[PDB]
Amino acid sequence: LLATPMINNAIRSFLTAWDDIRILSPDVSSKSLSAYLDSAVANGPELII
Amino acid sequence: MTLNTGPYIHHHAYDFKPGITQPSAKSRDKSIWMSPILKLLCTSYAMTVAGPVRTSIVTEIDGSAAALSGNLRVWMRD
Repeated sequence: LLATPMINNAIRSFLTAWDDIRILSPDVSSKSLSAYLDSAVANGPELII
Repeated sequence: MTLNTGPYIHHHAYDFKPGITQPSAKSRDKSIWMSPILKLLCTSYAMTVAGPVRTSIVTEIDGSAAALSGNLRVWMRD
């Protein structure tokens, strides 16, 4: 972490600003990926009567 | 004032001894006016302790030296 402070300070601005990519990064809804899939099931027609 | 502190400040009493000091405390381009201040903070500590006078090195500055050289120029506008 050696840089003139003005330069080192500049890195923090860039580094954190891309930390808000990680607050909404890969979605933890891997179980609810099926709940994304479950939203399309109920508009299935009843073929079998 | 009755002492030969002339050669002591500019030979010994380093502002940057490149192995003991930290690279964080490297007054880069601003060293022409920065070094005098840092050499007199060293010899102020070197004459205050009650032994023989010794080589006084700036080990490190809390915050970098260009983050303190800018801090003095805020004060130097008063």
